Amino acid sequence: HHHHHMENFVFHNPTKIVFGRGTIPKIGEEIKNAGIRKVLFLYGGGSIKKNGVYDQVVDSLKKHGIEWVEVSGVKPNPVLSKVHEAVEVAKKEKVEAVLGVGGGSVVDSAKAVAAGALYEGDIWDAFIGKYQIEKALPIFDVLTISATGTEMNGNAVITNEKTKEKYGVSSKALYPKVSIIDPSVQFTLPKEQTVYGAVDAISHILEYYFDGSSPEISNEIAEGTIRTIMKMTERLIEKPDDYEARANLAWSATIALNGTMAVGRRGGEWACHRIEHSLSALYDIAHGAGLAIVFPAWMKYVYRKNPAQFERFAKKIFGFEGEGEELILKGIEAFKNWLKKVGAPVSLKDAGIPEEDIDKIVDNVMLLVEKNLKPKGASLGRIMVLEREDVREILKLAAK
Amino acid sequence: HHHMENFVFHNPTKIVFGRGTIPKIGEEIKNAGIRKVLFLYGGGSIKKNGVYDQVVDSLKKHGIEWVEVSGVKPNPVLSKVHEAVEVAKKEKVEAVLGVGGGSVVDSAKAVAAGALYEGDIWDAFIGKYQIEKALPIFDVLTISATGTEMNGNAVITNEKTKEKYGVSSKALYPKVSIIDPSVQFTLPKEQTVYGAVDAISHILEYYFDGSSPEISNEIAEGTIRTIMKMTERLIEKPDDYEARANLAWSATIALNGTMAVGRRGGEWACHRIEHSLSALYDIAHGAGLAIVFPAWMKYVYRKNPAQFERFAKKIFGFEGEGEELILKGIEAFKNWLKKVGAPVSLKDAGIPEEDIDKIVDNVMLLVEKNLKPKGASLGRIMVLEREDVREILKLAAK
Ligand SMILES: NC(=O)c1ccc[n+]([C@@H]2O[C@H](COP(=O)([O-])OP(=O)(O)OC[C@H]3O[C@@H](n4cnc5c(N)ncnc54)[C@H](OP(=O)(O)O)[C@@H]3O)[C@@H](O)[C@H]2O)c1
Ligand SMILES: NC(=O)c1ccc[n+]([C@@H]2O[C@H](COP(=O)([O-])OP(=O)(O)OC[C@H]3O[C@@H](n4cnc5c(N)ncnc54)[C@H](OP(=O)(O)O)[C@@H]3O)[C@@H](O)[C@H]2O)c1
Ligand SMILES: [Fe+3]
Ligand SMILES: [Fe+3]
Repeated sequence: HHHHHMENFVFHNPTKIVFGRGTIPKIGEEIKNAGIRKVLFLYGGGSIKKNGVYDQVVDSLKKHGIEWVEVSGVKPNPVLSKVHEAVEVAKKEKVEAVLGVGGGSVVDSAKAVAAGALYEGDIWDAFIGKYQIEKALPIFDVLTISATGTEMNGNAVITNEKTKEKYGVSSKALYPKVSIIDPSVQFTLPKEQTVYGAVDAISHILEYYFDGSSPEISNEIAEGTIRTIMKMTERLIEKPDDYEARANLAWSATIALNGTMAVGRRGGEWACHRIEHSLSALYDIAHGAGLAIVFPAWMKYVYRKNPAQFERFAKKIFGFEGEGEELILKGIEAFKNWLKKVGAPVSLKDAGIPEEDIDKIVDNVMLLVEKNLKPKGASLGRIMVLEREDVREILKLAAK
Repeated sequence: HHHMENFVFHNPTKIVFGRGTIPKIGEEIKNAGIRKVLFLYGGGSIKKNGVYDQVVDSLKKHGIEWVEVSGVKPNPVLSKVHEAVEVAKKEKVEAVLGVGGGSVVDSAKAVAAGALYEGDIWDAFIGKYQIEKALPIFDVLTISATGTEMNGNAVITNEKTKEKYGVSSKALYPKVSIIDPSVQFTLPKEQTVYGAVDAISHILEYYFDGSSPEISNEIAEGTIRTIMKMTERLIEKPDDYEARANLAWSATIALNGTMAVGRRGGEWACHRIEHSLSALYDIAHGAGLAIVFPAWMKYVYRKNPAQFERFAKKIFGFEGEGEELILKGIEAFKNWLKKVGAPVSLKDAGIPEEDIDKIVDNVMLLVEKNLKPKGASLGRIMVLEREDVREILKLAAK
């Protein structure tokens, strides 16, 4: 048998990363050197003004002769109305690029605005298979929360509040030109956000790790990165201004979804993520919080379809020795327990979502499959494609 | 400590990897807007193993016109680069397509630069010209070792001066590199092994540079352990595709920037000493590293003891502490290299101990002519003087 095949792949990631303390003043230099004179400066709720990130950025833009217009108020699960608002500004002000300053919600919004600025229609079309994004304005970002790896990929997730649809799109045109990551600006993050961001980065790795593939080099890199994220999370809970922890976690989040973990694999599973979108769409919970609930339940539901990799998970992430269903369940339980330790919800009840809502959540998941996945030939899950009834059982596993 | 150093990461090269991918070469060239290329290659292995025919068929299919220059040598020489630069210019090629190993891809990089330079491209290797622009470079890689397929480096030997020098430039990053690991099945065992030693050595030049960030250590250690496992498999079964594929990607990430993140720029003493061995005796790059690296480790470990402890625990699974552990790990590394057939002394390579002073002279020249113009020095956790280089070579002699 041949369960460790390294799949054919194409790898291409042109994004420039500028990383470390004191790097944010380079943002104006990067934009100037990229030949850009006028940007839309997009941001969230003004944590960036409060922590001095805004003044570092503005001082750099002013120093390097960059003109800008601001749009603020991007929300943590970003919404389409705000993208619409910003697209109108970008078009009316003739901006040459979009500069997102904030967390994943801002950088995803920046991508969606960069695409929409070059599209005649409603950019929501791209999230429901009615428009393939081939071109976008250049995107620059100053990242202030490490979680999603959006700073170094072509993905964006937006919620249409009108329809309660939280959907993703992926395009080469949405890779940032330059992303600046100063991990020290993360010292002020709430503990819960730090942890949710770690859970997200781990989950991105696991979506690939569990896709049925098992190349040796990819397993090694995945495992090393998971172990690093876990260690750093624990440090950050105790000491939120531990720079090396922030820095290690930041880069691990970046590589989790920059193409690194995809190499040699089968494209990833993505069932947990797509299920979680419906929780965030319906309840506005943190992405990472939803994943802490769904992932362990999914793992318990599916492991017989990929047992050797669940055994390797137990051995390589947690150091257990053994074989079979016992070892598999030991590893899944340790994962659930670690999530609980660091304070993440591991049930719907932990998050205040009642059991009697399950069927409503399942309806939302199924709509996502029809409207977001089917148009691009995607399906829910890979090692096991999940039908309505499978989604219901997983949520019932995660209910209490 | 375990500080994660500030860094800039940028690697725009596209990789197309796997079985049956070489037919994409003409498509990639076409899609890049290019019609006429210089097809550069080595000593003829590609004509005996089907690669030449795959490339030519793809170029024909996609309307790509080409001129050829062959004869690139395993330690590539400046005279052949000169020949190819003249053909490039005379024939108005729009890109350079290197099909072969690292010697060929490095030569393609040098030719792509020299094609746009009025002078002798050797200037770039001695600090007299800054390569800011070069023709587009494409490559079909047939041996995994150097990672040249996904970086901006090139090393060329000026035969007239016995100087084997490196250059790095953003302009030398390939546009597209195609890696079909299955074409490596025909490699002699020695070349497979020298390739693996070079990949491991790239990782270690970063691993031992004084820095020790957790994420960078983990990625390095997992990559080295994989290379070692796959090398052993390939010595027994050269047509083990998964072993070739895993080794291929490991060698790519070893020097594409992945190992540099959060570190201090790398040590590079072993590489730069080795270049003198290859300049003077024409030995394989990786063979020389097998000789120099263990000696260098034995010489310098007191300057970075904690990382040498970690090397022993993480690569070999040894337990304990301090110098006993450090020495166990270094000896295990040397013995592994010996096990897989690499030379681990100058004697193993047919190099006389009496020649150490002539080798040292060449190393010192490299320092004056290649390193100092670019503000670089021989070593980092210990800068190496003439005497230190001599002591390292003595430790490597037998
Ligand atoms: N594109 C992708 O690769 C991808 C993949 C998976 C998930 N996602 C998406 O990304 C979004 C999640 O983004 P995220 O996890 O990065 O977090 P986020 O939603 O952007 O931010 C969460 C919270 O953190 C705060 N914050 C950010 N930086 C801070 C700082 N340094 N100090 C103190 N507070 C700070 C924000 O407040 P302020 O507004 O005041 O700054 C906000 O309330 C979700 O919509 C998810 O679906 C994208
Ligand atoms: N740029 C960088 O990142 C960097 C870094 C370190 C070292 N280097 C340099 O790279 C060079 C070494 O390159 P390399 O290790 O890749 O080896 P190479 O010198 O390009 O090739 C070594 C031998 O392998 C043969 N060969 C290649 N592919 C084959 C195949 N698939 N089947 C059978 N034989 C095959 C060649 O024969 P044919 O000629 O007949 O094809 C040649 O004799 C040195 O000059 C070294 O200094 C570069
Ligand atoms: Fe996510
Ligand atoms: Fe090398």
